[PDB]
Amino acid sequence: TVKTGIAIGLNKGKKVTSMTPAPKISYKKGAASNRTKFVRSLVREIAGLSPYERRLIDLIRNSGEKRARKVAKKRLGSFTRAKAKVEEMNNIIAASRRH
Amino acid sequence: AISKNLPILKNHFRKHWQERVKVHFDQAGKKVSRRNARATRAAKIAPRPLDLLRPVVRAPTVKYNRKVRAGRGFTLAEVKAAGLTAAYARTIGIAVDHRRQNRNQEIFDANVQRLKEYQSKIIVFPRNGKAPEAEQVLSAAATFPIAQPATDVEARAVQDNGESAFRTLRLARSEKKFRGIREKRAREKAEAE
Amino acid sequence: GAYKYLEELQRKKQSDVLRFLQRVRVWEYRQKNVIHRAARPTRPDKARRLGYKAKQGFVIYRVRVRRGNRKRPVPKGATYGKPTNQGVNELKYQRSLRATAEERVGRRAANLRVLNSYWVNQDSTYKYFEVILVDPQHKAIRRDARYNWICDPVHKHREARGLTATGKKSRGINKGHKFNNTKAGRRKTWKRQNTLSLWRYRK
Amino acid sequence: WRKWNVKVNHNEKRYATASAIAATAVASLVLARGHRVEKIPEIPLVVSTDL
Amino acid sequence: PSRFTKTRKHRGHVSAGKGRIGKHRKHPGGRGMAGGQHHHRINMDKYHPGYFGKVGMRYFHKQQAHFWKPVLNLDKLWTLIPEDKRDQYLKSASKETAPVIDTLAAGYGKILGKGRIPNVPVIVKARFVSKLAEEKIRAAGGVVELIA
RNA sequence: UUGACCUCAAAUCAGGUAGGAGUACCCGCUGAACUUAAGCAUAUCAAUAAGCGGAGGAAAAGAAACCAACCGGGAUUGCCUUAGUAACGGCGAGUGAAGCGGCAAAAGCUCAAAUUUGAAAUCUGGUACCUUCGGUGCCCGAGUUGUAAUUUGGAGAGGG
RNA sequence: GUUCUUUGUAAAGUGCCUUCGAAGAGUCGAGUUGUUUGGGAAUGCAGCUCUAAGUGGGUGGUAAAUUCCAUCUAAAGCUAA
RNA sequence: UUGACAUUGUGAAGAGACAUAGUUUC
Ligand SMILES: [Mg+2]
Ligand SMILES: [Mg+2]
Ligand SMILES: [Mg+2]
Ligand SMILES: [Mg+2]
Ligand SMILES: [Mg+2]
Ligand SMILES: [Mg+2]
Ligand SMILES: [Mg+2]
Ligand SMILES: [Mg+2]
Ligand SMILES: [Mg+2]
Ligand SMILES: [Mg+2]
Ligand SMILES: [Mg+2]
Ligand SMILES: [Mg+2]
Ligand SMILES: [Mg+2]
Ligand SMILES: [Mg+2]
Ligand SMILES: [Mg+2]
Ligand SMILES: [Mg+2]
Ligand SMILES: [Mg+2]
Ligand SMILES: [Mg+2]
Ligand SMILES: [Mg+2]
Ligand SMILES: [Mg+2]
Ligand SMILES: [Mg+2]
Ligand SMILES: [Mg+2]
Ligand SMILES: [Mg+2]
Ligand SMILES: [Mg+2]
Ligand SMILES: [Mg+2]
Ligand SMILES: [Mg+2]
Ligand SMILES: [Mg+2]
Ligand SMILES: [Mg+2]
Ligand SMILES: [Mg+2]
Ligand SMILES: [Mg+2]
Ligand SMILES: [Mg+2]
Ligand SMILES: [Mg+2]
Ligand SMILES: [Mg+2]
Ligand SMILES: [Mg+2]
Ligand SMILES: [Mg+2]
Ligand SMILES: [Mg+2]
Ligand SMILES: [Mg+2]
Ligand SMILES: [Mg+2]
Ligand SMILES: [Mg+2]
Ligand SMILES: [Mg+2]
Ligand SMILES: [Mg+2]
Ligand SMILES: [Mg+2]
Ligand SMILES: [Mg+2]
Ligand SMILES: [Mg+2]
Ligand SMILES: [Mg+2]
Ligand SMILES: [Mg+2]
Ligand SMILES: [Mg+2]
Repeated sequence: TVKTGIAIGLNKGKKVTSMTPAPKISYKKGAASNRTKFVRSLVREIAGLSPYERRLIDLIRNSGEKRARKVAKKRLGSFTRAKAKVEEMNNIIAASRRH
Repeated sequence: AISKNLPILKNHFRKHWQERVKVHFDQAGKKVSRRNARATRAAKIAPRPLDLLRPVVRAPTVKYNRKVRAGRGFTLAEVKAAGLTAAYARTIGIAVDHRRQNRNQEIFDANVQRLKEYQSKIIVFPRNGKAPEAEQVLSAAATFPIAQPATDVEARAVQDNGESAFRTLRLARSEKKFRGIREKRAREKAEAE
Repeated sequence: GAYKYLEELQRKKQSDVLRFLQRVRVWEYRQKNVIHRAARPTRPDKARRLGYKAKQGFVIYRVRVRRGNRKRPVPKGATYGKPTNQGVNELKYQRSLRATAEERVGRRAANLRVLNSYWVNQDSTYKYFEVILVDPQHKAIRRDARYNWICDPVHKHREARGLTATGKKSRGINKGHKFNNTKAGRRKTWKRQNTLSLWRYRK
Repeated sequence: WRKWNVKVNHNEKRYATASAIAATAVASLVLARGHRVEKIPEIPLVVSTDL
Repeated sequence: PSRFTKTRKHRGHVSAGKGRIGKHRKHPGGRGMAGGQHHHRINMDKYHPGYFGKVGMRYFHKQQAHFWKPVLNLDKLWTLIPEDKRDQYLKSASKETAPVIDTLAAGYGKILGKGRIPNVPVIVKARFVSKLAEEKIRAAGGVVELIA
């Protein structure tokens, strides 16, 4: 950053010789891991797809990604998960029934 | 039920409020007990003081950051620089706060220095047995008063380059205000073919 | 270990392997009594992560609670009052099915202490639960510094007071701007904001 | 919850205690007050610290 | 105290000083602020014009603190220097050494310009300034240094 | 034929535990109307009374899926204040909290998810002895569908 | 304060290098109904339908798409004043 | 009372689309 040292404006605020702390591991609560990557990969090919997931990829191959998001947003919570879910499908497809 | 030129009141007394009246008839009582409590603790607590060493901290929000004020505990970094682990620092009557975070060196130094002064002015009786009687100072806080850092000098030369301060604020206000719009002209003019 | 596989597998409830499993088990349970002792967790990885332990002193109970809304008792729907209160049929119950389940085994094992409870299955009519319990008079438990807290009397019928996880959920106990009403404990924080504080030297 | 105690402004409270101290000299006042002080040396009456 | 009170005086007169005709009854006009728009409108418009209905913007979760910003006018300003020290600076009005006044440190957030300060140079440290304040300050050979 | 295991039973089986009471204060459920609005239905009374389940000497809450937007604070509880304010409201009668700041008190932590795998290292009980709120030996039993050690995000683990 | 057994070929703290770093699901979340709250395109709670991810997830008191930023680490648990 | 969703699974003929291979729907 660096603050401007005045009391309104863009990088508003008092100038302080600054420090940048050490990082909390509690900030990496999302991070993968080779262990969980491995497992999740494994479980998937055991249990396969699920009903709404089948409808997704077929909907992708037969109507495009935008119609898939729109559905998948309804199916899941929301547009952001739907984004992710469609992607995930796109990659079941590419990885498998392709290369 | 409305008359004269009176100010409109709002006395919220339409629930069974008489059932929830607290009179501190016990104000004098609690003071005593509070005091008795403290006298009893000072005893039990042997020569230790009644409180922990607390860090200096700049206060939050626009309204209070001119003031500095006792924080909770010292931060894993400050304790480290101060030459001790926190496991121990805790057994030595230093409060340590694993969630507070250093981002400001002035305060950081202040606190480490607070720990140095503390460490040097305390004395830690051996585990053993001997217990070499040494009498209690009751307040870590009284002993080591948190004070407001001096930010300038009383008097000093005048330097006027000319730029209105006022108009500087005006201008700064402005830049932020149109930061977004100008970024859209910057995008929109980049898309010129 | 296996437990990480169990965990992940169980997040695929609509998967072919899981819904076979689910349909069979839900038939079995419905044949058994509405409260019945369980031999063992059917979700060992779940139980485990909630406090379960394979030593004498831990009990598991399976229980059914009927689904749906709470039909307001009242004869013939008659409510006798203002119309805001004339409702009878979209009324929902503030505690949770899960909570009823803890409560009904709780009573069935008064000698026990409810620790926690997990969902296992449902159908149109019932939600099924496994409640994990502790025996506080069991010596295996009274020793063990980790669980003997449960042996204290302040934890008598924690399910009946909403002090189990479900209880604390519905009780609104969380930190933050979203929980002001319900957090120090709604009724208590109410009473607070409606107490009139008068000092000897009136302020 | 009737009001039993009463606030006086600290300063005025002093104005009074001060006043009352001032009238502990002023023999007429003392005399008029009960207080049998006709046959005392002088007023204020100051007695040895040894007391 | 009760002894000084007019009900003591009314004892023995029938109607407690509230009329034989029109009594003292429970709530004749209704309770509270009832009828504001009806039988109590003459008292409301006149005495409380403005009462009913709305103006401006709602502001959800307004935090007075955000807007903290006390004003100090030039009108004082020299007050924020201790007396002793003050007289010492008035005489010897000068660049090279002029007093520094942290007005934030005195807990004000804006200097405004009410009215005349002697020609002594001040160095004035503030979060905000009116145009005039900062003008009048320079006219004494001081400046405003913007802090935070 | 013999012996297991899983699951389910029985006993005046060996030892224990729950009930009821009290309920000022505490944790939940459930849940009014009189009343106020000068009428009245939303509102209000009130998340109140009555009904139900559950604790303790306090209960509950508690070491942040927090507050913030600052030069950032730092478990929870409570007092002073914020404030009759932001806000809600036939925007009517009415209602109505929070962050910051001062103060009382202070305190911190445990699991789950990990191969001990060169050695289930853990534990109920019976029993004989003892220096009996327990220890030791031995024997059934529990437990690998995981009892200990180890680690808890502030980290922390394995190698050097 | 005394005094007896040394618990150990036991246990714990710290510095550097390296490789790692497992972190709670019919939950979070969403729709809808109803209740509740100062909480306003919805403050909490519940029922039914849908139902996640791991550079993820929650919150950021005006709905939405886009792009960043800040800030914690839920769905398990104990604790005096 | 009427509809949708959930409880809800298995074959078969017939309609219906990527636009006359069979995943999917009545
Ligand atoms: Mg009141
Ligand atoms: Mg009333
Ligand atoms: Mg009292
Ligand atoms: Mg103290
Ligand atoms: Mg000793
Ligand atoms: Mg068993
Ligand atoms: Mg009724
Ligand atoms: Mg209603
Ligand atoms: Mg409220
Ligand atoms: Mg008064
Ligand atoms: Mg009076
Ligand atoms: Mg009198
Ligand atoms: Mg008289
Ligand atoms: Mg008279
Ligand atoms: Mg008379
Ligand atoms: Mg007369
Ligand atoms: Mg009169
Ligand atoms: Mg009369
Ligand atoms: Mg109004
Ligand atoms: Mg003035
Ligand atoms: Mg028997
Ligand atoms: Mg009872
Ligand atoms: Mg009610
Ligand atoms: Mg009444
Ligand atoms: Mg009325
Ligand atoms: Mg009337
Ligand atoms: Mg009427
Ligand atoms: Mg209501
Ligand atoms: Mg009652
Ligand atoms: Mg008792
Ligand atoms: Mg107490
Ligand atoms: Mg407690
Ligand atoms: Mg934590
Ligand atoms: Mg922070
Ligand atoms: Mg706090
Ligand atoms: Mg009003
Ligand atoms: Mg209310
Ligand atoms: Mg404070
Ligand atoms: Mg502790
Ligand atoms: Mg977690
Ligand atoms: Mg209700
Ligand atoms: Mg709602
Ligand atoms: Mg958004
Ligand atoms: Mg536990
Ligand atoms: Mg607790
Ligand atoms: Mg206790
Ligand atoms: Mg059925």
